[PDB]
Amino acid sequence: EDPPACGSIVPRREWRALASECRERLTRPVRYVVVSHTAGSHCDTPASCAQQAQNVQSYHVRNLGWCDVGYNFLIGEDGLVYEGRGWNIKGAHAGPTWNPISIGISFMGNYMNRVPPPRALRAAQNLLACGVALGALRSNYEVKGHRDVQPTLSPGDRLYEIIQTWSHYRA
Amino acid sequence: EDPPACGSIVPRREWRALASECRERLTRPVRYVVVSHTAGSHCDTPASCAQQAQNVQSYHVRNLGWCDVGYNFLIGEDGLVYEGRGWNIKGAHAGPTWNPISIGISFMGNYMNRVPPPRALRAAQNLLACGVALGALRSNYEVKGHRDVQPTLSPGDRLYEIIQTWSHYRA
Amino acid sequence: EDPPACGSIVPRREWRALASECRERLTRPVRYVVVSHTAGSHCDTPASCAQQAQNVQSYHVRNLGWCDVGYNFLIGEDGLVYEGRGWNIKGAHAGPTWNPISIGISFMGNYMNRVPPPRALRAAQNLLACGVALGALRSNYEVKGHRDVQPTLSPGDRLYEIIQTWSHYRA
Amino acid sequence: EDPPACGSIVPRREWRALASECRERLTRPVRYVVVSHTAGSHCDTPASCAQQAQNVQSYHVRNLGWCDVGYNFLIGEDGLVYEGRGWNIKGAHAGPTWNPISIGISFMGNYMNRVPPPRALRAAQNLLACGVALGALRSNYEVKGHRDVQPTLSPGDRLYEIIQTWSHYRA
Ligand SMILES: CCCCCCCCCCC[C@@H](O)CC(=O)N[C@H]1[C@@H](OP(=O)(O)O)O[C@H](CO)[C@@H](O)[C@@H]1OC(=O)C[C@H](O)CCCCCCCCCCC
Ligand SMILES: CCCCCCCCCCCCCCCCCC(=O)O
Repeated sequence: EDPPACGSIVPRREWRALASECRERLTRPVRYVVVSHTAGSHCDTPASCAQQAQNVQSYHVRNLGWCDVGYNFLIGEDGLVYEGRGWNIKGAHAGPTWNPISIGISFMGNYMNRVPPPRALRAAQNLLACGVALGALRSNYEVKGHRDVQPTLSPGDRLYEIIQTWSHYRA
Repeated sequence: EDPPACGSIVPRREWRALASECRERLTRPVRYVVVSHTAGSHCDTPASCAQQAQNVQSYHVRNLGWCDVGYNFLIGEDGLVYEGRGWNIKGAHAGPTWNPISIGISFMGNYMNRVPPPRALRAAQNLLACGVALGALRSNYEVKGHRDVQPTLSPGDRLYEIIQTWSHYRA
Repeated sequence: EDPPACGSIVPRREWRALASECRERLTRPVRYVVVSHTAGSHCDTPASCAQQAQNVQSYHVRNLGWCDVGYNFLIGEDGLVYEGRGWNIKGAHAGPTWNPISIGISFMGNYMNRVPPPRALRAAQNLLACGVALGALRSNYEVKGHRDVQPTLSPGDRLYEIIQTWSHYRA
Repeated sequence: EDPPACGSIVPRREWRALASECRERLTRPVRYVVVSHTAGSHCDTPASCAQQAQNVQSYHVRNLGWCDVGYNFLIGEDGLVYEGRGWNIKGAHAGPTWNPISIGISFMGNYMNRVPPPRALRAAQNLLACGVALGALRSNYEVKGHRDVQPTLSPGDRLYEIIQTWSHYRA
């Protein structure tokens, strides 16, 4: 017994998460969400999306020396939310101006020339309220595309377009 | 001016469903939630879970003459909640004493010999979070096993064995 | 058992109860009878007692969100009995240990410093005979005060006192 | 280690409690607190209140076969808090729906006509604050009175009135 919710977020264990070593808390109620893409391989079943999830925490951790997988949360084309660092700690996903005062969610794959399936987007907007319900995120929050806060092609052109049409999106 | 949610549900159009013809509604808010299985094939891709969702609906409609898939909400082994008749329409899931006063949710496949995947209980349990949040269910909704209200083994031995734990189970 | 029997209860429809939404059944014959009080106002007329019956249900179903008023029967001081959940359905009046195995009759008044009138008693003793006559209660049924199975002053010092003299009373 | 944090509760041994036999746990952090009153005599000295604590346990354990005194904590009008089942152990003060998910504090007395003193009221707040600094209560915990969740006059008009003015109060 540790989680009885929330937007049916996969807890660290089901995807084989090596224990975070991160120790900088984020300051709930955060004001920003940054959307990004892993520019990684994509996955469409919960068995490709767990393996691919534990693939990026390991690059971040085996190779980059990081305390934990960079993104606050992760999202696959299979269509569920993967717990990363969470609401509480600070992520490493948008450089030093934003990392502290935002939450980062990353879609799992490259989105320059493909978009993700609706469930993927549905899984995200959900984490959204179930995270405002928690008070991690302000009622009135601003959403930003990775490339809006850092010079990168993240989250891909096709995934970018979509998030521009989100009500909480704000350049 | 207070509620804003709730859930990640594969909508009818998304599983390529046939249109309902059903017109009887339930008085909101519903107090019971009866659980069940399909005793059909199971699926672990979203892809073949939109298929099973469909076959289940097909049987129910084309063979039993029904006005829809009989269940308010279904569940796939891809760890997703599949919409059927939804929160407002009456189901054909548990006979004429219980159908009019409850919401019936049914897992897909046959569950005498497989306890179902863990995400699923999260997905389903989270779906009940919605009903409440929407005022589809009573905050104090009561969860019944199918076997509790019909003379049945269903939702499957393994699985039943599970639901007895929930925080809202009276029998 | 061919020609019976009893009948002194005022039916729901007659005191204009709201629809009971309960579905949990007692196994009959029922061994134990639990005597409680409403801890509110007494009534002395069918009219008053029809309302008083009304309020209690309102408190149980309106406020507390229940399926029906708790008791199986309520005794008014106007000398008549009020069909609560009756003989075949689980009361909610003495906790999960006793509700499956008892009917709960509860006097509608406050009996800490008042004796309920002889008619109310007559009514109550008379109601039990009825239950026996029907196989609703075991012929050797055990009566118990509310305070005896639960922490409360129900059914009152002056009343508790009386039912401790009842032929069917048990420590 | 070394931060604070909480106490000023009279422990079990001190008020000479019978050794508890209760197995069943609670899951922290608990969200709900239900305010009850013992509906008995009040005590205003460490001497008598320790007396009370025991009478009440006796009632529940020697007279009802309960594994432990029903409450998690009691408050005396001596201004002290009496350790009951505590933060970690499911108590028996409000039915099988509130018991597993809440914390039942009982004021030792009867506040239908009487009001509690300042130091009783302060002890209780302090005790909830305590619960929070320890992660036994949820920082945004809800307080409910005993007549909000079960049919009863507990915890006394004048005191019900007061707890409704509490910041954590929720009808
Ligand atoms: C450990 C014993 C406590 C001792 C206290 C003494 C006071 C007793 C007064 C009358 C007794 C009555 O409470 C006993 C009872 O029958 N309780 C619950 C239950 O018994 P079952 O035998 O298991 O069917 O049957 C009911 C099911 O029909 C069940 O629900 C009842 O009590 C509950 O705990 C349920 C809650 O009270 C339901 C209301 C809360 C749900 C949310 C709405 C409230 C508003 C708050 C916002 C969320
Ligand atoms: C209101 C019912 C109480 C818990 C049932 C909610 C079902 C799980 C869905 C979670 C979304 C809303 C948050 C619920 C709180 C439980 C989880 C938590 O607080 O960490």
